[PDB]
Amino acid sequence: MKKLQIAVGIIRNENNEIFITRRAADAHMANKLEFPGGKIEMGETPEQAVVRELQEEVGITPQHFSLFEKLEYEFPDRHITLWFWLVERWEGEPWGKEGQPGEWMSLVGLNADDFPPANEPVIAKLKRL
Ligand SMILES: Nc1nc2c([nH]c(=O)n2[C@H]2C[C@H](O)[C@@H](COP(=O)(O)OP(=O)(O)OP(=O)(O)O)O2)c(=O)[nH]1
Ligand SMILES: OC[C@H]1O[C@@](CO)(O[C@H]2O[C@H](CO)[C@@H](O)[C@H](O)[C@H]2O)[C@@H](O)[C@@H]1O
Ligand SMILES: [Mn+2]
Ligand SMILES: [Mn+2]
Ligand SMILES: [Mn+2]
Repeated sequence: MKKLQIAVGIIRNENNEIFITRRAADAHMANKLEFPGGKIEMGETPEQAVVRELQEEVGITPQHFSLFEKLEYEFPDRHITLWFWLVERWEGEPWGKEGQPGEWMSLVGLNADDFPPANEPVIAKLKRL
């Protein structure tokens, strides 16, 4: 099956809220809440991918970020490796730059059922910060 490397950014403000977008109805993991991110392209690193993806999707440049979690998940029709970067400093103000819904969500109120199942251990670990 398809095998993908995905870089996503956990965008956390000083009020313990995370900037979360909602995936399109015709996408893989349609209508799910998500950390902004996307496919790591040939010739770019995981760190470069999370910067580019957040610039494209929500209009911020992450800086001084860290790898929060790396995990693999087997979906029904594809295998993905997810790189979860914790982003606590950035240039810009995140918004729905690609026309997608985005909003700040309290960390304590996140419901892992709203996200792709691959995010389950990450959402749990975030709540223990
Ligand atoms: N962006 C994102 N994707 C996730 C998360 N959890 C998770 O399992 N995924 C999966 C869903 C997709 O199968 C894949 C993400 O790919 P994507 O749809 O963001 O790819 P992309 O932005 O590069 O796509 P495109 O705009 O180039 O069309 O990883 C998450 O928190 N954020
Ligand atoms: O890989 C993340 C990890 O590396 C450190 C340095 O030890 O940060 C470096 O890499 C980050 C991601 O590219 C950069 O944002 C950062 O500026 C750079 O120092 C750690 O801070 C981080 O845990
Ligand atoms: Mn994208
Ligand atoms: Mn992409
Ligand atoms: Mn994406």
